Amino acid sequence: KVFGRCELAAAMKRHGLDNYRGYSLGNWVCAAKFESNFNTQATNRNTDGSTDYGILQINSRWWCNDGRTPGSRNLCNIPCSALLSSDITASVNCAKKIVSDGNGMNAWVAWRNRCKGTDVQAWIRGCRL
Ligand SMILES: [Cl-]
Ligand SMILES: [Cl-]
Ligand code: NA
Ligand code: NA
Ligand code: NA
Ligand SMILES: [Ru+3]
Ligand SMILES: [Ru+3]
Ligand SMILES: [Ru+3]
Repeated sequence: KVFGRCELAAAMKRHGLDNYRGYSLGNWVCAAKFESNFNTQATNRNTDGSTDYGILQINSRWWCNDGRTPGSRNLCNIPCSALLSSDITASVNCAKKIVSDGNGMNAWVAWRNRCKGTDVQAWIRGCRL
């Protein structure tokens, strides 16, 4: 599923991401825009052999099991395919664990390079929240 901008903002708010670990809703929408273009089915292989999955490009090196990332962890206790569903629950719940691990949203390279320090509130402008 490719979400609309305001549709995803609303879904993320329902699932408790607005101000989660202090990160306003616009940060999460911005991160999803640049990680996946709001496409739940996005997958991208990393140089180390791991793969990033879903709207927030969650990495199999640490967070989910894809059966093909030797020596990796599965800290969200989910198959990586669960991060590709039209229902964003699994991605949101795993993202909550990631953002709580110490480095905040810096875990997401696209957030660090394209959202951090910007007027992220623009990503939710006009949306009925
Ligand atoms: Cl559409
Ligand atoms: Cl957009
Ligand atoms: Na919320
Ligand atoms: Na893994
Ligand atoms: Na509100
Ligand atoms: Ru469309
Ligand atoms: Ru729309
Ligand atoms: Ru758009």
